Amino acid sequence: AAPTATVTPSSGLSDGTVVKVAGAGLQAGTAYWVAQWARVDTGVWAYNPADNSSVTADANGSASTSLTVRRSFEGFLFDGTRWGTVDCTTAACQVGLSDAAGNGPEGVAISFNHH
Ligand SMILES: C[C@]12CC[C@H]3[C@@H](CCC4=CC(=O)CC[C@@]43C)[C@@H]1CC[C@@H]2OC(=O)CCC(=O)O
Ligand SMILES: C[C@]12CC[C@H]3[C@@H](CCC4=CC(=O)CC[C@@]43C)[C@@H]1CC[C@@H]2OC(=O)CCC(=O)O
Repeated sequence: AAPTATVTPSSGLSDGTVVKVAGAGLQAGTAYWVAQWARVDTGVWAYNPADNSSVTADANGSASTSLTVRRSFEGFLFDGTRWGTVDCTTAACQVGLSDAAGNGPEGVAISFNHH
């Protein structure tokens, strides 16, 4: 089972929508942070610590939890440095699982309601 992550719903989201985040093929017994990310610049991503969460992969490398997404949020860099406001209406945002060393499967892109 290859490392993968699934997020649903992933489209038609609103600020406050709760999504299901699931991971498979992960490190058995490893704790994974669940967070919303955004590419704030080429090769630069910021996340939303204000609504982050954590989940530990089971003996089978599977995990699943919930996450509240935000249309816009105060983004922080990987090292905790404050970046600034991020608007997922335009910015490319995703939800991802990452362990303490920054490893984990590819994040899943998300989009918000346009109405
Ligand atoms: C940034 C990091 C991976 C992403 C982590 C971060 C700790 C805090 C954190 C909380 C979240 O909600 C998402 C993941 C994340 C933002 C980790 C601390 C070290 C780890 O990265 C590395 O081990 C390698 C660092 C590097 O390559 O310089
Ligand atoms: C931010 C990050 C690189 C970009 C990652 C992010 C985890 C979530 C994520 C999922 C993707 O599929 C796209 C990249 C990305 C958004 C990582 C968590 C730690 C890692 O970073 C660093 O270790 C050092 C900074 C860097 O690599 O530029």
